[PDB]
Parts: sequence; structure tokens; C-alpha cells
Amino acid sequence: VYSYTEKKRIRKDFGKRPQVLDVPYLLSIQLDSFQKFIEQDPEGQYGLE
Amino acid sequence: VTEFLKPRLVDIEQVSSTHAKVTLEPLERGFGHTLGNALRRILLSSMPGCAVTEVEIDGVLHEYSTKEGVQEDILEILLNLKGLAVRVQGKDEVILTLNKSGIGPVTAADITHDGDVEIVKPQHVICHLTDENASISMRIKVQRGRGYVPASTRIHSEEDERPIGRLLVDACYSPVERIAYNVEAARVEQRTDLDKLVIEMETNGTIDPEEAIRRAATILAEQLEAFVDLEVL
Amino acid sequence: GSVTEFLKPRLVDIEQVSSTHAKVTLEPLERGFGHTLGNALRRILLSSMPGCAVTEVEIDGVLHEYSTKEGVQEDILEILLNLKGLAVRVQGKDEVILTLNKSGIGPVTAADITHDGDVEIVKPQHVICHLTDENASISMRIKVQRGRGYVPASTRPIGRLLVDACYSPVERIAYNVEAARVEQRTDLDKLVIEMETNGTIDPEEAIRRAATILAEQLEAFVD
Amino acid sequence: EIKELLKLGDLPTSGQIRLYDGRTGEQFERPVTVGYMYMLKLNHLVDDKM
Amino acid sequence: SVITVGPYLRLHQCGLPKKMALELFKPFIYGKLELRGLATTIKAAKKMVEREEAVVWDILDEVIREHPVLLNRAPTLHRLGIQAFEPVLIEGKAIQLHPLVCAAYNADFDGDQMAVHVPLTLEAQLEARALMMSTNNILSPANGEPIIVPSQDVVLGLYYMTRDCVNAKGEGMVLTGPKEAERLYRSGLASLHARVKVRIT
Amino acid sequence: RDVHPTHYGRVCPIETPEGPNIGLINSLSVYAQTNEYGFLETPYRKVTDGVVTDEIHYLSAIEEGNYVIAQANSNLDEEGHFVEDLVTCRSKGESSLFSRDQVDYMDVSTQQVVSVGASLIPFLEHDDANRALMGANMQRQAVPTLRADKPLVGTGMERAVAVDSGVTAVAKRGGVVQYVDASRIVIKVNEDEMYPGEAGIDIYNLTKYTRSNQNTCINQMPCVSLGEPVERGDVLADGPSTDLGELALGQNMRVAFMPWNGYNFEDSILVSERVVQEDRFTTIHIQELACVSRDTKLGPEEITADIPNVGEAALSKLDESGIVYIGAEVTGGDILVGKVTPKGETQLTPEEKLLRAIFGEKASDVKDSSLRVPNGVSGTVIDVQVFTRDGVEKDKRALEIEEMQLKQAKKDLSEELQILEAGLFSRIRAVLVAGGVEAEKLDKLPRDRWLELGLTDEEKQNQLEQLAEQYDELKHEFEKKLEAKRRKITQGDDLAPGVLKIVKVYLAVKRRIQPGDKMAGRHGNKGVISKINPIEDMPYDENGTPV
Amino acid sequence: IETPITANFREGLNVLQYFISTHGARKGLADTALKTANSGYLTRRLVDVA
Amino acid sequence: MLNTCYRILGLKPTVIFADQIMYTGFAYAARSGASVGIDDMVIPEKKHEII
Ligand SMILES: [Mg+2]
Repeated sequence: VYSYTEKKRIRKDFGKRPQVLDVPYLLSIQLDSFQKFIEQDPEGQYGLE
Repeated sequence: VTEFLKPRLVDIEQVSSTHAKVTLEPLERGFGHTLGNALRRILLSSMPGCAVTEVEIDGVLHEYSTKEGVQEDILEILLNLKGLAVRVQGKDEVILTLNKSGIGPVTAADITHDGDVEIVKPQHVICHLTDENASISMRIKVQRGRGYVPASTRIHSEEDERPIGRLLVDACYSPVERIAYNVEAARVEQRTDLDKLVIEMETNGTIDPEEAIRRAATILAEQLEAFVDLEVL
Repeated sequence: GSVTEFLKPRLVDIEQVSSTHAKVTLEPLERGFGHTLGNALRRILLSSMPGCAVTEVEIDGVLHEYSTKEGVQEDILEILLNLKGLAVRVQGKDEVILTLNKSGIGPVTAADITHDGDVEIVKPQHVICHLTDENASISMRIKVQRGRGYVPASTRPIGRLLVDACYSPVERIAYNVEAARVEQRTDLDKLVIEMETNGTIDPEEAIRRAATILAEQLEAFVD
Repeated sequence: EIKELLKLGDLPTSGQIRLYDGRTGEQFERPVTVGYMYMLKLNHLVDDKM
Repeated sequence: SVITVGPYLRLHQCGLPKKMALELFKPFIYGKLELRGLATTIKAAKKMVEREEAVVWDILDEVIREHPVLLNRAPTLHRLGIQAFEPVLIEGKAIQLHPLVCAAYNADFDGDQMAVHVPLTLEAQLEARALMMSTNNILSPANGEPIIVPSQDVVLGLYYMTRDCVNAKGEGMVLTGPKEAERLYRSGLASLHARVKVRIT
Repeated sequence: RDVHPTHYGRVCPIETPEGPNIGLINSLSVYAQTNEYGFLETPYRKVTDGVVTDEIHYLSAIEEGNYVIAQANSNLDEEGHFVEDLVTCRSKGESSLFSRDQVDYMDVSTQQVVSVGASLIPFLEHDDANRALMGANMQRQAVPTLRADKPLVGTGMERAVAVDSGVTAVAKRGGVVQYVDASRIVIKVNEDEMYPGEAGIDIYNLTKYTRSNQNTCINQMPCVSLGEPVERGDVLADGPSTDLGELALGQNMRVAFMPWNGYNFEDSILVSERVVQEDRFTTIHIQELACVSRDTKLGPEEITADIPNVGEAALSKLDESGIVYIGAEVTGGDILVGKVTPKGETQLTPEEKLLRAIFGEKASDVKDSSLRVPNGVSGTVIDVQVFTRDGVEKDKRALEIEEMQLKQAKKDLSEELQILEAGLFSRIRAVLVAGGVEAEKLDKLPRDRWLELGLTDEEKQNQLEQLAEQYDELKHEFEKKLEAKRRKITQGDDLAPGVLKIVKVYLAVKRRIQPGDKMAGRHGNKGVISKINPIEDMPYDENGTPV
Repeated sequence: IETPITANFREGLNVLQYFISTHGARKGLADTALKTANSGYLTRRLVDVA
Repeated sequence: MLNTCYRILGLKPTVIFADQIMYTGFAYAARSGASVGIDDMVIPEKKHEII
């Protein structure tokens, strides 16, 4: 099934290997590091505390 | 035996509104390609077209702005307006006014009907109005030229373009898009080795096919006549 | 300006190398028109342009396609190669035939052919072959033929022998498009026609007939 | 799969068609490979370099 | 600037844009516009070439005519990395440059940039013509091998021309010169590879 | 500098900038996560007894060094078992060919070695590694063109890279599009995805024609139309170099491989003129020019349009307040901002004394330091931002711009309050069609009492009052945030010490393509284009189409 | 490496054969990176000795 | 050949020769149409047997 953005122009795919994992959200490194940094960490583990 | 058979054109299969297919029947040997590539280069090079040049939208300073109540940016409206094929019928330059209010698309049929300006396809969308009390007004300046004339070489002496609210579009006064000649055998009775050049042009709608071939052969023969009287040095 | 005025040639300046090798550089052409003029003229002159040359030659002794005549150091193949470049100019007679009966000592040139009033062998010093210093004979019924282009012998019974035919008087045409320049208009062509013929006609008249053919093909479409 | 795609359209399976010349109209010998490469444009623009 | 090919050049020539060549040859154009009477001072001769009149483009074609310029690539290794060329004016922004000399410069047209230079003084315009001109440097200084060898496209074209197949058109016909060979091939009557008895001289 | 047998799945081996730092500026692989401690771990799906169970375990480097990991190109027989009886794999750095029961893990996907940049080259595995490296390094310098097209040969990671950057506008709660302008999108939220407090109308304001760091045109145009249902995560507005939420860095062109008359000799590239007629590569560049007005010890540099020793030909384009008009087509050398600067002790040489006595001209105590356009750039002035230190008097231009910005912000808050009121009374009407339904009586009394209408003893009666106190909260919020925005606009600025007003003028150049410009494919097939060939000279196939 | 890479560039490479034949490229590119830095200094010395 | 011309004839009819070589080699690779397609890499049939 397809979303309504994919019923516009569905790109023909030659992938033969059945995929298992999605591509993860590509900006996890920078966002997760700065979320560890500025955070009220209740124990003294991460960032400012 | 040695004189020649001269080509005369035969039926013009107007197979679509834009398409065409002309045929030049009793051609001699080897002049098929000689006239075919000549006419392809001439037709594709230099024909009189009637593209647009200046659009003066009502409340618009520059093309890099948007307009409120319309869906395309102004630059996309200009890129839609460049491809507006229009055949001016009486004069050289002309000014077309477009006024449209309320939701819906704006095809080129909403351009104010002049007598001597015939929009060839009224389906050609221009901009998409997207609101109820939203309107547009522009003076499309259409003039007749030849060959690709960009806006950079257009501004020579500024031409008194003191209104800043007038946008300048690049011009493409050239009705043709593809020519593809094709030689074959000409089945006249008392002759074997003749050709029959089948030119299959694809205009945008402004130019007539017979007038395209007529201007092409005319401009070739008029470039030619520095030779038929040689005038040695 | 309008849409019907065009940059026309103004300075054709035909400088020639002394008999038959012009170089007609002409300019300014509109951008791209140099190539269409040059290619149209090149294919018209090279392919189909009327004139006369030699098609078949029978020898008195040799009936074979490639064999030995006695007294000549040149083979019959070499004699036909020399006969292909025989620049014949014919008047209103369409198909005339010639004879070359000469027994002698040295070379046989084009001066010792028979003479008709309508036949102009424009290079009398055109040697054909060389006889030995003997009573060796050579006599051929060489036939010229008025034609329109180049007809090789592969396209075409006594046994006569068949020459290649090159009726068109050109031998080498080569246009060359280079950039001209008007004081404001940037990109213009400058067609440099280079043309050498076989001397039966000057390169002025060759270019004039190439113009006349191309213009008279367009008589049905121009105004 | 590319050959079957080229046979789904009317194209020749080699991907190689007979280009003709521009200025003469004599056909090119040895027919050439035409297709649709996705070309880019980099910002080593000559007006920023000159 | 950036460089391009322009393979119509003769090998002592190079393409110079009308904007670099107007800039470099500035004091020569002042010295000529004073000479023609078109500007009696330098404060007028400056504002003439400032707005780039129609007559400052005819002066430039004079002051450029036999004045060599000095093209040079950035990793200058050997003495063939600086050569001289009589420039030819281009409506462009790039430096057109003969294909046979990119072997010497080790220049590719993938965005490699070359710098230009003006020999001002009268000795230097002769130094660049007698010693650094491109038609003078045809052998490498490192060894007697030639340096202006045909590189990659011309040689493939020359390979394709100088071949024979076993059965092409016109195989076996005899030919009365290297010019009937051109007339046969341009009329499409024989292929470019056909074993043919010609007469050469 | 070297690649390692541990880089596989963590660091891309073909994305590093060549030059002095090769392999010091490595790029992270696609699926490559990061540990608790920080060593790069990568997912692997565990082979059980004989089948590839999808328990995707992230394995770090030292833990990778023990097991026997299969390859992504190991055929599976639709149950999980490997097709062969011995399947290639890699144990400890070195590969092998182990028995199919011996293995311990299988790779996740074929992409997990390469980065996100090099996951966009179609037929990567056919290229050499050097040209793949140059393709990956050159694909991130592509200028976003006038109208970006598509990859006709894509990789599927187009959409994930386009969505997962911040360049487009993706919908947050799916719903029906209510109104799309050229710069804003108003989504009306679907019912179940709407939180019951607010009356959800998401307003996405796009970014229009602002500059990048590299002076390109970062610009967002809407892709959806009015009345179109979109879902969550759906892309509404293409960013720069995007098309329908796919990455479109360049434009795909009909190409041919043949040597054409030497004009494409080493890496040079012919381009037909019909390319530049179609404006396929006409990128827009937006530069920013600035003009500070310091406080020199001779006195303040003023800003006015009375500049000495310049004629009317340049002063036509400025207004009376010394700044240029928005929309003015400026070019090389024209005055943008006329800045007079004071000076003293002139002591003129007698040639200029004689000159000013010949023409009757006065000496000028103010020198001219006007911000003029640099030489060569000819753009269109699209924006003037006037800053002022507090206490300095704004001129007519800055007062005009502050009036315009205040009217825009007041209209913005009125638009949010009014269209939020439209959605508010739409949900109030949706409350008012159940349990005390007044099909015309609700339409009889006006919207003063729609959120105070009598219903049954349900949650909807104190949901009319909930949307009522929502609307009265908005009623005070509009005025308070209006005064906030008004005092935030009309306040002074925090400039440097000594500078009075800073005038930024944003040119916008629409650069064409020309001989000299560098183009490239996706595979290291770069080359500066070399001739804008016309349409006739470019070769044509037997149907008419010039390549 | 014992087990060689046995696919041409027409047939394409798998993941492992492409990973194996990438040390050979990152070794060659770093070679030309450091090679120019040495060869500049060599001819710098050679000019001043002569 | 462009060295024996330099040795036999001299400098000037070698500098005029290298331009004509380039002008001919470009013009006859233009008409050559010499492309490269994917069928031009003939993978050998005994490759599978050898492997
Ligand atoms: Mg390079």
C-alpha cells in the first residue's frame, strides 16, 4: 500500500534483496548528543549535571 | 538527361495542430539530403516567432518575490509565460492584458481577446489562483523576433525601463521544435532514380508549415545570390 | 530590427593559385549559415555537377581486363589510371569517340590524339604511357561520355575495357568555416571555400554553376 | 532487466542508435550510445574564477 | 581563469576573453587612445575604457595583435609549464587553449586553472617570441622525445582512419591520386577502410 | 589514512575528501549507530540454528571480531535458511567460505557499508573505487537549479535523504489541505489525529528566497494543492534541489558518447543551445552587501543621498533616504547606499584648485564612501534590512520598513487568531451537532454564543466552554503577543560599539551557464563545458531530436 | 588476499569484493597525496644545489 | 612520424604538420561516431569454466 504522496509518482524499484531494517533517522548523532548535553539528568551521568 | 527535375512541393499532411508533414515530390538524385539538411538547419535556425518579453504584474516589484493569493511564485509564472505560444497577426509588438479573480487555474484563455492576437492553445495553464478574493493583472508584452534573445543582451540602453515593476523574460522566438527529413523513392513513371524528401516538422502552432518551408527556401536563396552574380573581389 | 533582413556576404575575395586552385573566403554569414552553404555547395559540386569524361576504352591488342601490351612499361591498368584524368572538354555533341593510333619511340601524350572540332583536350602535355624505342604500336578507341557526376566502373562484351568515370570537373572541394566578427555582432561564420578543378573550367565558373543549380532547385518555393 | 525494459519500449536492446551528423546530415558510421545521464552542475562557476 | 579546448587554434595561439584582455592591456589602451586623439588626457581615456565604448574594442584588437601573453599552470614543474601564445580574442570567460599543448602543461579540462601574464617591455615581447613561444618548444628538455604528441582523441581518429577491413565498399578499385580518395569517400562511394591501389608521389 | 577490516558497516570506505586529509575526514555509514560508550556499532540480524531471524542486534567493533557474519548477497529460501549449503562470510577480518550452519549473523542490507552520500550513485559496484570516491565528493557540491527535476535513474535513498534533512516541510498531523499560497500552507487536521484541546489547523510558513551560506537561493515551494488529503510524514513543500520529496541535485539530459570535432577533447563537454533556452541549469545566487555607518572621530558618517562628485545617473536609483529601491535592477558600479563621510584639512593641490575654479565647483568637506555594487555582479535588489542603534533617529526608509514589518506581524497574529477562530467555531459546530442539536438556531445566534450554547449534560457542554475559554485565552494572547512583537520590532538594536546603522542590501543574481562552467555526472565524469553548440550542429537521431 | 575478486566491472561487484578492492584505492590516493609533498621538496633541493 | 618530419624537414613544416594532424584526427573521429556501449565488453565464455 502507498501513501498519498506515493500515489503521485511511484518510483519503480529493482531491489531484489528483501529489506528488513528501515534506514534510521540520519541525524541521530548530533541531536542525541546535544539532547544528552542540555538535559536535567537526575543522576550525575550526562552533560551539565 | 542533364537538365534536371525541379522539386515542387506536394501535399501538406497537417497531422496534428502542432505536427506537420510536408513532401517535395520530384527530387533529383542526391539533392534529397542536400536540400534536407539545408532545410533542417535553416528551419531550426531562424524563423519568425512571436514570443513574449515583458510582463508587468500589478503589485509585483521583482520576480524573486511571491504574490499573496497565488500558488506559484512569480518566477514560476514567468517560466509558464515563456512557453506561451502566441501568433500575432497584424503588427510587430503587442501588449496582452490578463485579468482574473477567484479560485481555479488560470489558463491562457483568460487573456483578453484581441483581434490580431490568436492564442493557439487555450489549455496552457499560467498560474493557479488559490483564494476567493484574490486577483491578478499583468500586461504581457509580445513582440516578433528571431532566435534566442536572452534578457541580458536585451538591455542595451535600459530602453527607459524606469518602472521597476516590469519584469523581463528571456525570449525564444522560434516556433519549430524538431525537423526530421526523410528521403525515399519517387514513383514517377519514366524514371527510376528519383527522391522525394519528406520533411516532418513539429512547430508550436504559430507558424504555418508551408510558410515555414517558404521562408526557409527564400532565406536560403537570398543568402545564395552573392554567388550567382559572383562579383569576384 | 525586423525578422527578414540577414547578414549577407559582402567580400567574396577569390584568391587563386595561378590556374585552377581558388580559395573563395567569404564573410560574414549568419551564425550557422556557413555550414549549410559550405555543405550544400560541397555536395552539389562533388556529387552531381555536369561535365564530360572518359568511360570505356578498348585496346587494339589487349582484350583482357589486366594483361600486358608489348612496348609499354606501364600496364593496361596504369594506362587506364592515366586515362581517367584526361580532361576532355566537349561541345554540343553528346557522345563522341576518339582514336589514339601512334607508333613511336618515347611517350605518348594527349597531343597525339585525333582531332575533332568539338573536342578540347585541355592538357596537351598529359602523358598517358610510354612506348619503347621500337616499331611498337598502340591504338585505342577511347570514348568520352557526357555525364553528371562520378560513376565508378563497379556499377556497370567485346572485350572492351571500362574506365571509372568522373564527369564532374571538380577534384577537391573543402569548405572551412571560421569565426568572423562584425563590430557588435559576436558570432558569425566566415566560409572559406577551397576548390581545385581539373582545369576544364575555372573555379569561378564552377562556383557559379554550383550556385545556379542550387538556386534553380528552389525556383518553385521562392517568391 | 535493462534489455527487457528496452524491449518494452521500441528501443534497440544495445542502447545504441544511429546518430546523424549536425552540419552535414551524413549518418555517423558505427552507431553511438545515447541515453539519459543525470548531469549535475557544480559551483566552480567561471565568473567566480575569472 | 578556467580553461577549455577550442581546437580550431593554430598552435601558437590561445583564447583570451574580452574582459581579461581589456583589463590586462589597460595602459596600452590608454597609450593608444591618447595616440588616436580619441582622448587627449588619461582622465578621459580611463572613462572611455570604463564604459567600454565601441571604439575601445578596435583599439584592443590593435594592441593585442602581435603581443604574446604568457599562459602558465599552477604546479609549474618544468620549463614547458610557462609558454607564450599570441592571443586571440574570445567572447567568453575562459581561456581557450590548443589541445596539443595540454600534454606539456599536464593540463586537463576538469576545472584546472591557468594564469596569464603580460610581457610589457620590448625585450620581453621578444623573449617570449624567441624562447618561450609554443612553436619553439616541441622537444622536451629532459630527453630528445617530442612533447606535442597527439594525445587521446586525435590519435583514436587517426587509428580509425588508417585501417582496412576485409570487405568494404570499393575494394579493389584503382585510384589516380590521394584526391580521388577524398572524392570517393566524401561522396560515400567507398569506405574509409578499403584496400585500394592508389598512385602516390 | 588507510582503510581497515573493521570499517565495514561503520565508516564509509569511499567517502573521504582527497587531498591533504585523505581518510581523516571519514563519513559515517548509513545504518552505523553509536554505542553507549561511543565506538561505532552496526546492526546485524541474528542467524539462529539455520534461519535468519530478524532480531536486529547492533554489534560494536570488538564484538564483531568474534563471530562469523554472512553477506547481504546470500540467497534466502523464503523461510530463512540459506539457499546454499556453504555460504560466504567473514570471520575475523579475513573472509572465508564457511558451512551454512557455522555462521552466526547476517548483514542487514546492502547499503550498510557505504555512507548516505555514496548511497545515491546508481550502479555503484560497476564504478572503480576512485571514480566512486570522486562522484561521492562531487555530488555534494551541486547547485540547486531553477527548477529541479528528478533522477530518472535513482537509488531509493533519494526520498529518505530529502525527508530526513530540514530543507522540506513535512506534515506533522495528517489532514485535508485547507489553503495553499505560494508561501504558506494551512492543513486542517483530521479528527482522530487531533488533540481535543486545540482546534487543529497546522500552519506551515515556507521559506522564500533567502540565501544559503554559499549564496544560493534556499527556497521552498509548495507541492500540494488545495483540497488534497495529506497524511502524517507526507511532504508538503519541496525545499531546494528537491522534487516531490525526492532529492534532485541536477537535471537529467539526453546525452551521447562520441568525440565531436575536438570540442570535447580531454574532459570538455559540448552543450546544446536548447539546454540554455530551456533554462535547465540557471541557478540563482543571492549575495548580501552591507554598509556600516560608524562614528568616526571627525564625526558620524551620514547616510543621505546628497553625495558629492556623483551625478544624477547613479542617484536615480536611491530614494531620498540614501538607500536603493527594492526591486531596482542594479549592476556593476551603481550606488546602493550613499554614505557621506566627513574629513578635514584638505589642502588641495593647485591643479584641483584651478579645476574647481574653472568649473566654479566647491570643495567637499564630506568624502564619499558609498556602498556600491562590486564589479561584475549585476543582480536585482530584493531586500533591504536597516538596523539602527537605539537613540539614533530612523529615516524615512527605516520608518517605512518598520511600518511594513509591524503591519506584517499584526496581520500575522490576526491571521493566526482568525483562521484559528475559523477552526475553533468549526469544532464548536461539530460539538453543536450532537445532544442539543440546533441545526439553524446555532446559525441563528452569532458566534458570540456558539461556544455558550445550551446542550445536554455531557462533556460537549463543557467543551463548548472549553473552546470558549480557549478563544478568550486567544483573545488576550493576541493582544499581549501583539504588543510583544511590536516592542520587539520597534526597539533599538544590539550593534557593535561605535556603529550607528547597518544597511544590508540583498542582491539576487540569476546566473546562466556558459563556456567555463564545470559540470559533472554522478560517477566522477566531470568536465568544464566548452561550447554552447546550437541546435542544428548537435547530432540528431533519425527521429529529429538533437542530443 | 587469498580469495581474489573474480568479477569484472561489467558483471558488477558484490559488497565484499567491493570492500576488498578499496584498500587498493585508499592506498593509492594517499600515495599521490604524500608523493607530491615529497617531490616538491626534492626539486627544491635539486634547484638550489645546481 | 612527427619526429622524422622534424628531423628530415625541419621545424616549420613540422609545426604546420602537427596542426594538420590534429585537424584531421578530430574531424575523422567526429565521423567515426566511435562510441562505447555495454556490449563492447565481450566477457569471455571460458571465464566460467576457468573459474
Ligand atoms: Mg585536471
